[PDB]
Amino acid sequence: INFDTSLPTSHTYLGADMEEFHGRTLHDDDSCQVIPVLPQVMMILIPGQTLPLQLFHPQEVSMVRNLIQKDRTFAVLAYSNVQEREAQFGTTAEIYAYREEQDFGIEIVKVKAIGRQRFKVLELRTQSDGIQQAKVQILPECVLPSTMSAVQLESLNKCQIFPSKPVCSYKWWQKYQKRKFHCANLTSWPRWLYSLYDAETLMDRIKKQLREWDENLKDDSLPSNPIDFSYRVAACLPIDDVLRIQLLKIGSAIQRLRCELDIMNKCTSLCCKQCQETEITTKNEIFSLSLCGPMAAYVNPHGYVHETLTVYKACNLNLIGRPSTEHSWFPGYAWTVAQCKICASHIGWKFTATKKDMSPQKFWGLTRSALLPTIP
Amino acid sequence: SYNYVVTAQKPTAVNGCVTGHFTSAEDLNLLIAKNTRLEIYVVTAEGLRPVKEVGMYGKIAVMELFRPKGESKDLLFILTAKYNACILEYKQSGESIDIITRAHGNVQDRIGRPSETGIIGIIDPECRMIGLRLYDGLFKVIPLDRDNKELKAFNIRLEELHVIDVKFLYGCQAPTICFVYQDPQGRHVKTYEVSLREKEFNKGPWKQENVEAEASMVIAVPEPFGGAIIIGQESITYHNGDKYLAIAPPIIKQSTIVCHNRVDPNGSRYLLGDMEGRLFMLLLEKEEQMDGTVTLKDLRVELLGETSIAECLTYLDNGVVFVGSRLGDSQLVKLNVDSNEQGSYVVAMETFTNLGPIVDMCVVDLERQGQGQLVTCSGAFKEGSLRIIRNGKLHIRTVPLYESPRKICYQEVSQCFGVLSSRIEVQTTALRPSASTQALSSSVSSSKLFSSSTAPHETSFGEEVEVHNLLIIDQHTFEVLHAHQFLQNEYALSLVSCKLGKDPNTYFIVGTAMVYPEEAEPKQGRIVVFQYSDGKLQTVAEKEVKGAVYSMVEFNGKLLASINSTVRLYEWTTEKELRTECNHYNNIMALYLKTKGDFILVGDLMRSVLLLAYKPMEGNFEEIARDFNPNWMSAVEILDDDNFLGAENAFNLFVCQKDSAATTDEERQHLQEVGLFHLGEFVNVFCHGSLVMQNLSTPTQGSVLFGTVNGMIGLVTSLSESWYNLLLDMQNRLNKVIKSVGKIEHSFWRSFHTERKTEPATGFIDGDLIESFLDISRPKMQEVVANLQYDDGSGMKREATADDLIKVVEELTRIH
Amino acid sequence: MNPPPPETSNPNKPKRQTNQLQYLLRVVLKTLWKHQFAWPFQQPVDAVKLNLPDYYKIIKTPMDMGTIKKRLENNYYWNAQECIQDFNTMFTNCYIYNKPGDDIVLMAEALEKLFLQKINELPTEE
Ligand SMILES: Cc1sc2c(c1C)C(c1ccc(Cl)cc1)=N[C@@H](CC(=O)NCCCCCCCCC(=O)N[C@@H](C)C(=O)N[C@H]1CC(=O)NC1=O)c1nnc(C)n1-2
Ligand SMILES: [Zn+2]
Repeated sequence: INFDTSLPTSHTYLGADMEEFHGRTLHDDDSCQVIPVLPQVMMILIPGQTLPLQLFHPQEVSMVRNLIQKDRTFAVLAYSNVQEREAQFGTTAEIYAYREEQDFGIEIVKVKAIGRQRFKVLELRTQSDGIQQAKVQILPECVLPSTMSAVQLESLNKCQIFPSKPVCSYKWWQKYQKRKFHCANLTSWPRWLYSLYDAETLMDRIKKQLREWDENLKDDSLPSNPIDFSYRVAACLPIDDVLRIQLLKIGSAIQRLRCELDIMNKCTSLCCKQCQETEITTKNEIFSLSLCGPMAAYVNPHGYVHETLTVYKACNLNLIGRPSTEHSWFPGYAWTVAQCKICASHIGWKFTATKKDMSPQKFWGLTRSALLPTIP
Repeated sequence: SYNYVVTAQKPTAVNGCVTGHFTSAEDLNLLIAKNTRLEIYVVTAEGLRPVKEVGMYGKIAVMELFRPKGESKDLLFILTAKYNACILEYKQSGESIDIITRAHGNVQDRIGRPSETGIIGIIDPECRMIGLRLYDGLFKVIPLDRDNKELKAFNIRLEELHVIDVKFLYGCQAPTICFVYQDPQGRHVKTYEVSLREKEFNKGPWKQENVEAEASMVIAVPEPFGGAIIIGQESITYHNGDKYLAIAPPIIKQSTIVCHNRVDPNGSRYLLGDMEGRLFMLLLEKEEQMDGTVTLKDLRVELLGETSIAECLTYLDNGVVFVGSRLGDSQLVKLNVDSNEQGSYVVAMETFTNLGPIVDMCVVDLERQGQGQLVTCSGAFKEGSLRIIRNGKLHIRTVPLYESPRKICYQEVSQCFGVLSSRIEVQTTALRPSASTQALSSSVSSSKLFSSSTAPHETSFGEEVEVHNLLIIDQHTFEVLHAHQFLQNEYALSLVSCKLGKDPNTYFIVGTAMVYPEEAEPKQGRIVVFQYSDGKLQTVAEKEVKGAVYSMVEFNGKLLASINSTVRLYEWTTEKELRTECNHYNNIMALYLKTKGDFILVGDLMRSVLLLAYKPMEGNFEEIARDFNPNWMSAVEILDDDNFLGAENAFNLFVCQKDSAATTDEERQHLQEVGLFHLGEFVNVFCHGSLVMQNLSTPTQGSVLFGTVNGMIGLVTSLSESWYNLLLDMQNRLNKVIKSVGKIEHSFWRSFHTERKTEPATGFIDGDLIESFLDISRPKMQEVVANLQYDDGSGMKREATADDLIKVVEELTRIH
Repeated sequence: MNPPPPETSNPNKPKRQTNQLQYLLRVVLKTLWKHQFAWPFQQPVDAVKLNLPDYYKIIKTPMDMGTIKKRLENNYYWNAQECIQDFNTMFTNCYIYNKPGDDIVLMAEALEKLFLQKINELPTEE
């Protein structure tokens, strides 16, 4: 069948009953705010992305339980400059789903949170017992008006709006370019130059590569905003840790859009990070079983966050146990552990179907921090 | 850094025109708006008679005439591009002409996204309110009584967010509008009713329809007929109550009607103008149905003739029509009852010069004397030309080209000019005799490096293709001596004239990009070297490049060319070749390259200024500093070794700086902004030079010139700190004395404005306001100069006298 | 390589039935067997197929709940104490061989908490 892809976005392995939140808090741009830091979380969070949590420690439990009273936002430092708990930037995460558990005398808190705003770290103080605060300044977002708004002819304003986009396509975009950038003869640069800095034309060029991975992609499943599109594209690119802080340092979507277009025509073969020479997959086998793209952050029974990438095929692995259907990330499949057949490192899992006629009958899921995106 | 900005040639493009009884109840007037300049005429049998000319602190966006009940003559309502509104009245006392303001105020919402179809402003035919469409999903209404002297308005919500055009309607008891909007269904025409007491839209007098998909223009027919006329792209329709009349004129299928005017007061006739400079007449046929009723019965259109590419129109009297234009020259034409031999009903009477849009220029000296001459590339399409501005009141000369000139440069040795041009051809067949075609010698490039392996092979029917050219124009007769046609699908973005290595020859060097309709980025390019000798042109050598050559500079006997992100530096060898020397890979595309000494300035269209340096012994490039700030930037220039000047979005100017004595290396790699200014226009090219006599300059250190889209030409020169302080004091003192029209504040006009921030101007001194120091009366000068100190010691010349300052300003004016 | 498995059915070992051995079989063993983390602890580590040739140089006394199950059904144990020590042996092997925070160590720890909760109510010998 089809495997409703809204399933993995809900994180039903954590549970079903959770308190939910609606009220919102956004701080002003370029103001200084003091926000607590959640320890032991080692990951780069982008605005709009989802991060699931499972907490056990008494300091991590008493903090999140006083976030719930005040504004529900903590701070996620990238931590990935290199290491050593020193970062220059990070993202605020706001809590929206909250569940409080109990075990053999131990308090467990389950939380779902979403990334909100980027900031730059100013001061980092370890206060009281194990909770690091952070002075922070909110980085602004820049919305650039279109290039031809400055030189538009007043008598040509009426003909700006075009008829609705048709559901062939080669003709419409040429007609789109000729009319929108008509007032390019009043300047020194040709028509095709202003299309290289056009928000629409840059979002459309990236689309013509995302739908090639898995071919049930629809427009309404993908943002029409330049900002939300760029942030959501940044969160599914199988790129190194270095490039992520590079995309988070850009304050304009257009440069983020242009940068993503260059990171997409270079990375082909993903290899074992420890061996650096053994091939696991390529970019031909990537596909999206979730509404959030081919890559999302999941959580462990013990609290170990993994960002998993789904692929059709993988090679150079061997199988350890037997399929285990409990606490599966993709409902309807059982996972058996996969390890690099030459260094026995933990690469990922293999998912097999439960119902004997499902969308695929098998696929592999690979953790981000175990693969080296190399160059063939 | 300190600078001084003044304008040499006032803007020449026309963006609006109205007619009516403004100066007095009897005489007919013609009011013209040229960006920030307003001109008032009086129409006579012979022609136009200028009566008044005023400057406004802003770009005029809406200009209308109206007469409330109880007034002798019309009043003028104006709205600038910073949303500043006013009501102005003409007053004539003795021989003095001054425009009186009677109500003003800023109408801007604190939060809101400006619309996509621009600012729209309309007035009720009974003069009861004003309707403005600034932001999407709102409508602004201003009561129009005598008390509203601050222009207090309110907003009324709309359920349609894509209003294209809106007009008030004639012959309705309550104010009625009629607008075309677009929803996912399509384009529909609706109507509303505006209540002053309720401040909300009521139900429309007649019912909504399904108009043509490309409807764009709404015309409100006067009282006898009533209703509205909708003009689209394929049909013209009339709407009133239940009556519906539509025609499909086949002669208007070629171009798009974009402007109109009413000839007869009763709406019998209408003028129409398209993109490509054609004039139409739209007639309305009346019927009487025995019941004292006048009803429209049919519509027809006629082809009057051909004029310039028109932005505005206005019928004055007796067949005299003013054609306001932006891409060419404005005209006064006459309409004939009988067509001429060619069939035109249009006979040109006058012509008004217009230098915009200036896309390139160069400063040269054609007499070897002191005074220099400026040669620009003006106009577009069939209006393209060359303008040779000479200081002489400027004395402009025109050389028609019937093409689009792009680049210009001068070879002193060959006594010729180099021009990059482009003519539009339909699939090929030319549309008109261009300057490139009517050339003595011709040469078509032979394609050996281009096998055209990458091509769509989708040559359609009647599609438009651009053909580029290099034109050799003599410097005495200005005739075209040669024409070189570039290959198919080939652009031409850069041009330089120089000599390299140890050759005594002087060459022409051109960089091209082989664009294709499919790939969004070019992957091939060419660099070609031309030598024009004894009336013949030749291709000495060419070097194919992987990418697009965006810029070219001569770097101390070497060719510094930008190829996408690379800043590759070339060499000229004995065997007449180009050999690579250095590279510098970047994260940006280098569109703008400026050179001074050994430093190289690199920029992209998003205002990412970069600074490099050449290391001779190592033979490599190293970065010195960088400043990145996302915005739209037009052009850059190098002022000194440390300062860099550029023009950014929303018609602004900015200057950076470099600090060489910085304490650490963090601030030795950063550029500090030191100047911000709202110029008011769109700069497109910068050049070093001057038009005045060379020399024989205390407030002058370099004389950089620039040219704009509206055809305005300005001058910026560096300055000393003492004089900058002096001029800042002068401006602050003069603003209190000068009474601006519309009561606009000068600080608001010059404040650096964008969609995000608005900071006051710093580092720039406006020479236009200072030059006005001489027009004012002597008591005004005394008031401005009173309590001021200006000298070198001796009590600062005691109380600084007015005579010292008037001499100072005269010396300042001497630079242009 | 994997060693031969622990022996089953040794006639020389004495035995009897007691309520504690019955409780250890019918309640405890089935309870642990029915756990999400039980599955790795149900048969000898098969070091050939799992390619772990160093396991049995360190681990000289393999043990698992499958083996214990056969012992109980075949009445191998003499008393409850022997079995409590065997279960603790299973836990100790896991903590000795693996490293703190490893998944398998958390799984063993989870099992041991419930084991201790259950052993707290071992019935008095009848
Ligand atoms: C037949 C026997 S005997 C036996 C073993 C087997 C298979 C095991 C064995 C190991 C682990 C587990 Cl677990 C079970 C059994 N190992 C050998 C020794 C050995 O080779 N060690 C190297 C292990 C390298 C890979 C570890 C990957 C862990 C991450 C993970 O896979 N973690 C899970 C929880 C996860 O994250 N799951 C996701 C997927 C999802 O959908 N949702 C989720 O939460 C061993 N040592 N002692 C015994 C007994 N054995
Ligand atoms: Zn490996």
